[PDB]
Amino acid sequence: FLDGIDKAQEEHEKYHSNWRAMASDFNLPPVVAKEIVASCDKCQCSPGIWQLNCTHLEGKVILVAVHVASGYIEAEVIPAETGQETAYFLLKLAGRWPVKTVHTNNGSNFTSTTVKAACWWAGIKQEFGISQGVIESMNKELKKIIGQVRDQAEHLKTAVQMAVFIHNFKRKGGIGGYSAGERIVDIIATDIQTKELQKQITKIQNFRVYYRKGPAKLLWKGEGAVVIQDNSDIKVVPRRKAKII
Amino acid sequence: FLDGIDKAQEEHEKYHSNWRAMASDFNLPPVVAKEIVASCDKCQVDCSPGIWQLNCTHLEGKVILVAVHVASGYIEAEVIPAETGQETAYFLLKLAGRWPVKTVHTNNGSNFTSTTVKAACWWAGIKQEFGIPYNPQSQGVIESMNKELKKIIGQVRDQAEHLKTAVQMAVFIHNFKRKGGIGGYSAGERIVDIIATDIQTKELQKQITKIQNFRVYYRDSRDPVWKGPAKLLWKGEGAVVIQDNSDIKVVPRRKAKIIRDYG
Amino acid sequence: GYSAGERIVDIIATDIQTKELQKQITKIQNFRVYYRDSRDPVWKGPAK
Amino acid sequence: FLDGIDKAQEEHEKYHSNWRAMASDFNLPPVVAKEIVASCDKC
Ligand SMILES: [Zn+2]
Ligand SMILES: [Zn+2]
Ligand SMILES: [Zn+2]
Repeated sequence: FLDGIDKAQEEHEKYHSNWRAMASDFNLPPVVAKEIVASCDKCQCSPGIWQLNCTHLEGKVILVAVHVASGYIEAEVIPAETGQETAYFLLKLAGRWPVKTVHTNNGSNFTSTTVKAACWWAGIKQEFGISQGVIESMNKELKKIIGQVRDQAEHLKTAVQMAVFIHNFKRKGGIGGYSAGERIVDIIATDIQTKELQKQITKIQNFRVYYRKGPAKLLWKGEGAVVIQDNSDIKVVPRRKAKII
Repeated sequence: FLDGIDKAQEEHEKYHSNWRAMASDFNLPPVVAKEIVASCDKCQVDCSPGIWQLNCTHLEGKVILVAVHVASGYIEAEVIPAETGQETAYFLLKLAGRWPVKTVHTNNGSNFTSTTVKAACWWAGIKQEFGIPYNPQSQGVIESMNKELKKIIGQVRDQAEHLKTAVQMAVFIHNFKRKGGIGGYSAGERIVDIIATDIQTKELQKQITKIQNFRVYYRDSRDPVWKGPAKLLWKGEGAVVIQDNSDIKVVPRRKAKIIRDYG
Repeated sequence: GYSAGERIVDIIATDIQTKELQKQITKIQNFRVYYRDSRDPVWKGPAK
Repeated sequence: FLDGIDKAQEEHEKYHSNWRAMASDFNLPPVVAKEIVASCDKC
């Protein structure tokens, strides 16, 4: 609130962020943020799962990719529709982010020789046929922000880049008021720490538990419950009828 | 046998190691190791790893401070020029910096009860136990290590030009190449294995608390909406075991999101 | 080592079992199914 | 046995003696004689 109204206005005239965005960033009550938004005449699964699609806008083809788990967005306008640039974009996004599976349709560009070669070289699994509602909602939201910033757009590429920047950073999302970048950072960090701790155990803790059958390995004992894994199957049993050795 | 005899006799005239070490390291028959040992004219308790014993001896007119690990027999000896509590505190802080010791056994010597020793043990949080040790086994190990170090120092004094160098060579040969009478392994290997296998409960408890601190959002097979912040128990390749209001649930990895809500 | 009666009764029992198996077959009529080969991303069909 | 392995090797490279002979004439244990015989590409 310490001179925060002026900077909130100067950033709303810059990016036109959502009310919650400048409410949380500059520490202002939601009422004044909503008033600032209204005063503007232009305003009123798994980490490796990524979805790529093609869209058409004013005689321009745009390849747009989106992380399903965190909602992060990337886009690039391809001048001449060919599979080689699709493969280039795929390898660039692989070099910028770890992707293990891509969901696309049976399009020629998505199944092109260059794209298939690049995805097989990078070891990325392919799945054809597609969730879609979230992709469409993100697409129309990015169209809305593109229309918002088109007044200052000298060229299409700069406008698309600025729209991506304001979507990923200059707008807070849903649960917890976290943007797409914050969500993807959180999920990646949690996955890394959980896998590290999982690799820490089974090097120290190794116990054999008999229930009712076989020499199952102990997984979690407590709260009057024993969860174990055996033959690639996880079973949960009460504390009774279970001996830990 | 692939020219191992020459390198073995070189490292035996330089080290005078045990024949088991020669057999294991250089892949030679035990007869060769035994004859190499014979050719040299100079040669013929499971507890908490926080227990160490410190002692002082007068050898060749000089004062030697030796610290020994009870659980493995690892030794560390230094030559102190002038007997003062400051140097004893120096050795204590050195061994505290290099090892996570928690209990020291010493006698009632003047330098053992120095103010510097008390300050160091209070600052490092190391328990102090003066008087006669309660375990005769530790005293026997002390005597065996003392006689062995005296023998090896007498053997190696000709090579070195100073007493400190001879002591360091003796501790080096004892710790790394010498094999103990139980298991036939080096003292350094034993102590490092004990240290590695000792730090398990603290890491287990901290990992359990951390994994319980996580938050999980999951959906059922036929439920399109996400559930609340279920506590996390265990993560797998394709299944995750979680708690949700004293209920244990196994969820496929496809329908599970793992997050740490910082806010 | 069994006479004509055993042969004919076994044949009729086998015929009854095959009739039951064919009834199990007729439990499935159209049941269109799609399949994939060697974990390929492409879905193949139609199949009967 | 004192450096007799080299003498056994340099005699076996020329005559290719049996393990018993090379053990007897140079005071070698039977295991060393057997491994020397085995190491020869002709025997
Ligand atoms: Zn606005
Ligand atoms: Zn020796
Ligand atoms: Zn030969």
